[PDB]
Amino acid sequence: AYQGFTKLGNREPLNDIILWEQITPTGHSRKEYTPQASTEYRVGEVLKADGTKVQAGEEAQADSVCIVNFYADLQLSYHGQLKVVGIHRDAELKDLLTLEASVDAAAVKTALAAKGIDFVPTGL
Amino acid sequence: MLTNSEKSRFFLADLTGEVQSIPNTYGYISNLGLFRSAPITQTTFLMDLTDWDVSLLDAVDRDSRKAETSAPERVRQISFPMMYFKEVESITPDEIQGVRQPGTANELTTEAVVRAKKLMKIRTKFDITREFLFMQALKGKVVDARGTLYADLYKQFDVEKKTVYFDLDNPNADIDASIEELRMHMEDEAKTGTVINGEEIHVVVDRVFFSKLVKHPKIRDAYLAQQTPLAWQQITGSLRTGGTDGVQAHMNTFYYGGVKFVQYNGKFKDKRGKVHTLVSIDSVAATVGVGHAFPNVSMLGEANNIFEVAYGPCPKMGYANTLGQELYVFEYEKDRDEGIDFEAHSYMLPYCTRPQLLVDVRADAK
Amino acid sequence: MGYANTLGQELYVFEYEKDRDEGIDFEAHSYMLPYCTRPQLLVDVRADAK
Repeated sequence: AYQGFTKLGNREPLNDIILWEQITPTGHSRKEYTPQASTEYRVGEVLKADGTKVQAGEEAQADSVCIVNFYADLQLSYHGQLKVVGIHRDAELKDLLTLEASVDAAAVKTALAAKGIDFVPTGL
Repeated sequence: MLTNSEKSRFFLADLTGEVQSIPNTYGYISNLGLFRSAPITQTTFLMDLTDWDVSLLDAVDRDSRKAETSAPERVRQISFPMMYFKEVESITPDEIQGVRQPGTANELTTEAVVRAKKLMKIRTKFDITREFLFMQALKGKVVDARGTLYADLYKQFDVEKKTVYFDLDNPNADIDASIEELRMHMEDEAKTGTVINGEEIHVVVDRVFFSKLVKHPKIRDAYLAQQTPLAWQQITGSLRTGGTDGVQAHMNTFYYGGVKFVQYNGKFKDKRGKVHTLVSIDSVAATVGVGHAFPNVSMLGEANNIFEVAYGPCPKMGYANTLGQELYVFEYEKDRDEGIDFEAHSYMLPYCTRPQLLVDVRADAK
Repeated sequence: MGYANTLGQELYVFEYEKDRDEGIDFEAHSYMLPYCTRPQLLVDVRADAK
């Protein structure tokens, strides 16, 4: 290696944060978003109503939590689906949120809790 | 056999032969057998790393019916390059036209003798390079004698390095404390998932460190006050009871606290002219004692070998995807019977899979 | 190479190919020196006065 080491990257997070959700013939707690251009999505990310991620100063606009890893350059998810899917209604999720820079986690959690989403405190 | 006299061509004197001086070679590590041979058919290789951890559990109220959960594991991947070595040599008729053999009177040199000598020199050079590379790998960073950096294990695997200070200069300093620190580090930082005995380790040190350790008052008095063969042998016997390196028939050895200390004098010269001591530590004055510690093979068994060597294929035709060999030697004939030219090739990289188990030892204190 | 310390010869001749069968090459070698061990017996003769 030029620097003495090479790193091929870590495995993307797997969709296992869901501990409980409302089962229904059609997904009652799941919603579909049109993927925004040139945006990379990963499990545990917070999205606004329009499908864009939540940045600092707008935590009150948090709408849903992403569930599928989406590759922008392919315009296709890792499961071959055309759309992004996120949780937007009552459910229990592992406390493994991924947030942008300078985003206050507490505000996001309070905003989401109003929709019935609770976070189980994960161990180590 | 008779030759011309010193100051007259008409008188003869008797020649009694030759005496040869051969440079020293050491090759100590190469004989321990620590490094296994792992030939491969490619110019690179990969590895997978898996990690997980656990923590204590917090009490919750019975009626609330709340609970806890554990985070998932982390998987990662890495890669390695490899080092290539090559050298050339040739034989021409001018080397055998009228050139007397050193040990005789009127016998001429022949192609066979030059061939054998040059091949032996090539093999010696490659052995020296292999020993140097093994020692560099054991230090934790693989760098060519030219100074190029090829592998940095402490960065390839995200981990740091530990140094242990003995403070042998202080008359009141305790050594058992440092030995226990080393043992606990080796026992705790493995994270192999099984029971580990840290008593199984090699400790190779230099001359100054060995002398300071042996002559410390606390060790000397303690071993002097005991009536047992080990005490007698070390205090007033000969400490040279170890194995053989490439030069001397026994290596200085010392026993204390269940640890075995060995003195290694190996050193080589770069073609730039400088001297590369094998046991030294980078950027530390040679006046300070220095050593290196690493686990034994039995500390984990062959099922979990830690040291390996990889061998790649030769660039020439007919070896596109072969398994690879330690050394290749080829010969070709020059144009219109002008001479012979040789070539020797090598392609290897030694590495370690758990670099955090390599600990450096120092005689000073900080 | 094959003649480094062999006895001399009146005339050496060698043949070599030119690769890819485009022709053949020839060479001739000789390493000679004539001499006389009684030079005092060699005399010049001239048809002119002193």
